[PDB]
Amino acid sequence: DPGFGSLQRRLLQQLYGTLPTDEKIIFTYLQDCQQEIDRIIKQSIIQKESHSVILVGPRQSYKTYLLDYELSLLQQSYKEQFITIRLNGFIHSEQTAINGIATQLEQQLQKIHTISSGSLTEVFEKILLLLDSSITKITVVFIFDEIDTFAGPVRQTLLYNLFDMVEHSRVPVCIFGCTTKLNILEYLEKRVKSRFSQRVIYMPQIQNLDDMVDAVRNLLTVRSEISPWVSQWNETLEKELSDPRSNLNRHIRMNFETFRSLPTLKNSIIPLVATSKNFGSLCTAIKSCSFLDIYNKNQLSNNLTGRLQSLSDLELAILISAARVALRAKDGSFNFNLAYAEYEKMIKAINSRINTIKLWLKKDVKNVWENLVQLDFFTEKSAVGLRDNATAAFYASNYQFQGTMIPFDLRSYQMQIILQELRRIIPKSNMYYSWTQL
Amino acid sequence: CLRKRIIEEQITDCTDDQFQNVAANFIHLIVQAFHSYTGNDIFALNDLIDFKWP
Ligand SMILES: Nc1ncnc2c1ncn2[C@@H]1O[C@H](COP(=O)(O)OP(=O)(O)OP(O)(O)=S)[C@@H](O)[C@H]1O
Ligand SMILES: [Mg+2]
Repeated sequence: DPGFGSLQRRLLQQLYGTLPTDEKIIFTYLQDCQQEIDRIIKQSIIQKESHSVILVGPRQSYKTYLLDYELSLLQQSYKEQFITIRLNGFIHSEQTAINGIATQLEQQLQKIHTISSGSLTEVFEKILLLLDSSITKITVVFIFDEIDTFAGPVRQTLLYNLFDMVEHSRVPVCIFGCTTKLNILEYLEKRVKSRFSQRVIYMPQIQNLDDMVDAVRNLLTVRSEISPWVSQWNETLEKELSDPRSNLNRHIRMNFETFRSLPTLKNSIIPLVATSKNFGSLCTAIKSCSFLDIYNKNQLSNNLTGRLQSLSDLELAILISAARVALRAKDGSFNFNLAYAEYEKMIKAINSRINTIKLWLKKDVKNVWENLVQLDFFTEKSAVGLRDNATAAFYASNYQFQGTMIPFDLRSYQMQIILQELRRIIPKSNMYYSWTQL
Repeated sequence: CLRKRIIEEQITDCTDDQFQNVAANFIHLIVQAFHSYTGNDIFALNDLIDFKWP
């Protein structure tokens, strides 16, 4: 029937946030901080004042969401009175930020009615005579995303020039910095701090469990009457949220003590609403929550326990022997020779008490050994993983490490999973379970 | 290599089931023989089946 698909599409659109900007919801715990952003940004597109704020809050804490809600709320009327310059702190390095501002000043003033061209000096001067220099001007709203990379501990030239065209300019600017560091004012060089308006507004977090169930109530209820089922779907929702002993409130309660975040709940709820096929099926699927434990089991299906569960028998004996050898050493290192000199000893003690276990030769335990470093059960001795930036992953791509030039069975590996954590997770009905004690 | 063996050996007591059952039995033989060697990897079984078939 084409009656159920409208309800499902409306529910998933509310769950993604892709509504039109008149029924787009704002949760109650972030309605005060949306008022401050609305106050700041509404006295720069209208009153043409200039200032600079920094939004501090963790990841998925609704900073780009609130800012795009304002910039789509200040566009239904005052479309022609502002242009937006959005730039990240990841995809815009401090030399490629100038080309970003020049390309986004050029193509935005085109859509209203060549500054992109030249070298870096000519482009940086072409956008310093444009901004640093009854009628109404045009304001520029700068959106700096992850501003804690432009505030590096060397120069801070882009921040000095952007915060310097706040006091000392004729063009009204309003620059938003979304970051994640709580110690963001300690980053700034002491002459970029003096140009800064010092108005850093911290995003709100969830203080109560009532805020979370009110947020889920705001997200899943339906306001516009599109499908015939909505008159049930609201009420059958509230029966799950008012009763504090149901499954949905219990999953919200265990979300409040774990990762205290609404987008994890959104990614839980979305394949529940989208895999359902009928309205009664959706109703009993949100009654029982038959999917928030299928999905939540699958999210842990291979970390260090759901893929050790899928180990084979020789691989398990090799892992147990290697953890025994690392437990016996001082600092926790071993190699293939010290591991195979425990596999054959353990299996000879298995065949001593008794029908048996076939001892695989060291020509076939090499494949097992390579299959337990491609599942991350062993690391090397001091091998750091992925490097932090892109140059340190280049500086080491030209280095020829000593741990890869020595022969294979002498590389000093290191355990990912100690023998105590191996004792409790192997079932007690195993033929090696007694061998996890020491 | 099997469809020339059925005529090299003068085999007339065969049908398609009589080929697919020995194929599945060979695959189960490689599995119960070599699963403790490889692990749960389809790629390390595919090439063992490719080697030990003819
Ligand atoms: N412009 C947007 N339109 C619709 N939904 C959005 C938008 N921006 C973010 N969301 C959603 O809002 C939730 C989190 O919002 P975000 O703005 O990405 O959080 P955040 O503060 O931007 O994280 P950052 O930028 O890394 S600090 C997610 O469910 C996003 O899918
Ligand atoms: Mg952001």
